[PDB]
Amino acid sequence: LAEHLLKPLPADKQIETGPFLEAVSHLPPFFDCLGSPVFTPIKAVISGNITKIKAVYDTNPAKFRTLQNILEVEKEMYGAEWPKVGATLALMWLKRGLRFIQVFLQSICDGERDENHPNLIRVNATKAYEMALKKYHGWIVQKIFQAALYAAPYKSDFLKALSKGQNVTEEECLEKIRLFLVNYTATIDVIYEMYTQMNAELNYKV
Amino acid sequence: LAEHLLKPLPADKQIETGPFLEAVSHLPPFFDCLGSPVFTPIKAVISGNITKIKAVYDTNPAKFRTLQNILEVEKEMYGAEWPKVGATLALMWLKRGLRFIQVFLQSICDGERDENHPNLIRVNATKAYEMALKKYHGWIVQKIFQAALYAAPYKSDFLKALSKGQNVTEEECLEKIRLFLVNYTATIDVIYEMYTQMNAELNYKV
Ligand SMILES: CCCCCCCCCCCCC/C=C/[C@@H](O)[C@H](CO[C@@H]1O[C@H](COS(=O)(=O)O)[C@H](O)[C@H](OS(=O)(=O)O)[C@H]1O)NC(=O)CCCCCCCCCCC
Ligand SMILES: CCCCCCCCCCCCC/C=C/[C@@H](O)[C@H](CO[C@@H]1O[C@H](COS(=O)(=O)O)[C@H](O)[C@H](OS(=O)(=O)O)[C@H]1O)NC(=O)CCCCCCCCCCC
Repeated sequence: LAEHLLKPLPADKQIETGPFLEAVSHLPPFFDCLGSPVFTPIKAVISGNITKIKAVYDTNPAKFRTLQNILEVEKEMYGAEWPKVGATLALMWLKRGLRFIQVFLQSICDGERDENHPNLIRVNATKAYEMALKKYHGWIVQKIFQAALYAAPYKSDFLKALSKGQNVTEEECLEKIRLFLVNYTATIDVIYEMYTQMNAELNYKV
Repeated sequence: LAEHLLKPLPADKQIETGPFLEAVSHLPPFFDCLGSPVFTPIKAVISGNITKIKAVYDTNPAKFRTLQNILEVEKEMYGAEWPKVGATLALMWLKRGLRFIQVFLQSICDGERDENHPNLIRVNATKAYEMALKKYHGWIVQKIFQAALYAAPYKSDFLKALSKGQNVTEEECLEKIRLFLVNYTATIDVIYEMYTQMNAELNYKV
């Protein structure tokens, strides 16, 4: 988050793949900021999506210059297999990870907390799950997630972690997150919109 | 499993890194044979270890010809950071994955089953966990694992999956697993032994 930020969207509202991936590839360290091995495989899972995208991009950076480029090339290339293939499926899942991240931090900067347990971040994690991922998952993965929330940190530890290196007050640092959240939220919206427009979203549970 | 098998160990009992990685890189598809998204991030997690190993090997295949080569080069290179770095830490975790796999299939070929639920494989998965991974994990990851067992298949489905492509009777196919299990078990033993000998094992919980 914080330091290497995604720049804002333009007229055409196209997101360049190169810059996008350079950007998002900083976000899995962050799972280290949850501060537990419980969360290792999740990060792996997102490195995964990203790699799969970078794989396609690199086969021909011009041909796949923008994120739409990918979706539209793959639609042609693969049959009715699409969108359930390729980078389109990777970005499809990744955008949901980014969105979770997005809702989560939003929730934390906004001061949504549980009155009882106010330095836990389970409420902030659950709201995230519910907006970003729940509908695509069966009960088991939800049970798991709830159980993972016990390995989540207290809020204040989480933020030291996010800011680790920088020597700012917690208050100062939340402020850095809000600014991050501006073009992050913007960008996720643009991808979500695209997926709806190109008709690449899958609405059913894995 | 089955088709691309690791060849047996020699006099020196050294395991060549190239052949080893070519071998093991077939094993994550297998998690697809559990037949659920619950298990996706695990496979990612093992692709991970493997990648990290292949990364080092490729920087100089001769210098890291054998698996011991790696452990011993890294010991010198890194400080008292070692063995908690590098490929040594990757192979350290990977060998535990391979061992889980190893105990699991053993257990299934041997006909260890729960008398009540005899076509479930939870008992076979739990024995595995307990021998291979439990001691290195805290209660949460165990809860999770138990909960993942509900997304595990019935035994007979699992085996169709493992053999998918081949058109053999279940009985015939278990027989293919037993033979696989010969040099697989042998090889994991040789790595476990090495790690003890070079003093690279970490016995405490992540
Ligand atoms: C012994 C140790 C433990 C034992 C086993 C327990 C393992 C449980 C693991 C946790 C629960 C699973 C959660 C993840 C489920 C994933 O299946 C989903 C969907 O992931 C996609 O699956 C897809 C399946 O494909 S399809 O069938 O063709 O549609 C794809 O293969 C896709 O791969 S790709 O090639 O496109 O690149 C892949 O990302 N993963 C996610 O939902 C990612 C969510 C991001 C995590 C957000 C952060 C969570 C933080 C939690 C805080 C409490
Ligand atoms: C919303 C979706 C879900 C939300 C979040 C829930 C996520 C729960 C995920 C399942 C539970 C976690 C199980 C895995 C825990 C891992 O931490 C452990 C240890 O993994 C190692 O961690 C290490 C931590 O490093 S250390 O702190 O410096 O020591 C390393 O980073 C290492 O990376 S490497 O660079 O060396 O390559 C890494 O493999 N993973 C394992 O134990 C792997 C086990 C293999 C799985 C075997 C198959 C299970 C099948 C289950 C069937 C029921």
